Amino acid sequence: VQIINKKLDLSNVQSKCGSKDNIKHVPGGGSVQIVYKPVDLSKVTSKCGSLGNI
Amino acid sequence: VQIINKKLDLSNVQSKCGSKDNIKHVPGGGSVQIVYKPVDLSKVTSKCGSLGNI
Amino acid sequence: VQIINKKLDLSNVQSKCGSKDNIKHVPGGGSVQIVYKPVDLSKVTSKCGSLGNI
Repeated sequence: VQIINKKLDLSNVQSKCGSKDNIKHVPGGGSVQIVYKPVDLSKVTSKCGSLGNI
Repeated sequence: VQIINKKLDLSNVQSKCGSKDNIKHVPGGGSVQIVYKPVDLSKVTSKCGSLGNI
Repeated sequence: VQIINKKLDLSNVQSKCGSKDNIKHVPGGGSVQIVYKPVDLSKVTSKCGSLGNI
């Protein structure tokens, strides 16, 4: 009758960033959301010799 | 009767960014969402020797 | 009577970005969504020697 997970995670990420969504998840009736002139200018640089497992 | 997951994750990502969606998931009746002149100018550079497993 | 998943993930991605969808999932009746002059000018550079498994 069990639920069994047994999860093993050895995954690798060098550089990780979340989302940059503008307007997101609005249940609010009659509400107003404005995002005015948003800009993403970010620089991400990742340099690696070996990235992995085993 | 079991539910058995047994997940093994050795996955690799060098650079990871989330989504950049403008307007997303609006259940709100009569609501207003404006994203006005959104811009993505971002730069992603990824350099690797070996990326992998085994 | 079981459910069994048994997933093994060895996947590799060098550079990963999510979606950039403009308007997405609107159950809200009578609502207004405007994305006005959206722009993507972003740059992705990926360089690898060896990418794989085994």
